[PDB]
Amino acid sequence: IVGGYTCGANTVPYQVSLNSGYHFCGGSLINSQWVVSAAHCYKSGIQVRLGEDNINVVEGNEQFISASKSIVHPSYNSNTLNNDIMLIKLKSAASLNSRVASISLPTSCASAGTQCLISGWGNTKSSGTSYPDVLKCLKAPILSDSSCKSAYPGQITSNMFCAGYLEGGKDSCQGDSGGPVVCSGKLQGIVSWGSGCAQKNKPGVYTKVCNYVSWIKQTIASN
Ligand SMILES: NC(=[NH2+])c1ccc2[nH]c(-c3cccc(-c4ccccc4)c3[O-])nc2c1
Ligand SMILES: [Ca+2]
Ligand SMILES: [Cl-]
Repeated sequence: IVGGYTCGANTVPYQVSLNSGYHFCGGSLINSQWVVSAAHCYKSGIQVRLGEDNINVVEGNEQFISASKSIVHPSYNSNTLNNDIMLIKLKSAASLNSRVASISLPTSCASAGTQCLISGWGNTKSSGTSYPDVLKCLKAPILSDSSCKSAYPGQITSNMFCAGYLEGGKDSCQGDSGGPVVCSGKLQGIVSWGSGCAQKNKPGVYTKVCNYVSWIKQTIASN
């Protein structure tokens, strides 16, 4: 997260770190046995780490669970990143409490101007690599579809939206992929891609979750 602030320990209780010996992507807990992340974060040997703040120190509240299976959207396109969403089933259910909690799926899509919270352990420099130990947060608005399409001509599908600042300075960055974009307490986006980090006129692009709720529900109901 570039230009964000320190969230504060466990203030984003649905945030998870996908780990394979190091943190490589974020995710969101949507119930006690399932996480939602980005399809391009897929790999084997994923350990989901819940209740984290400093990902390099065990401070208490952490729950480390292995993924039993990861379901990449069947229509995921790695060249366009269209349908960049993945569901992860946990080996055992997580113990939910005030520090580990799930976030709700939306009933409707959000409107441009809606302010959302983006969090993660990704890079905090636009020009360079600085990875934080604790969770960072950024409040950012969803942009209109015209500004998004005008920024990334030919690359935005109906399953994506832009959120961010066109002046630059604040944005999600590498290490944040797969994590949550929460607006009014509902998960509206998943960190997906962008051109650099916090560059002027190149906002971040997110996966539009409101378009996959029946898919998430039917898939979870059959697995
Ligand atoms: N500017 C942005 N809003 C942004 C957001 C998420 C990103 N994630 C990445 C990213 C960059 C290099 C590699 C990966 C990657 C590739 C495979 C697996 C996991 C991460 C990224 O997610 N760049 C990103 C840029
Ligand atoms: Ca920790
Ligand atoms: Cl277009």
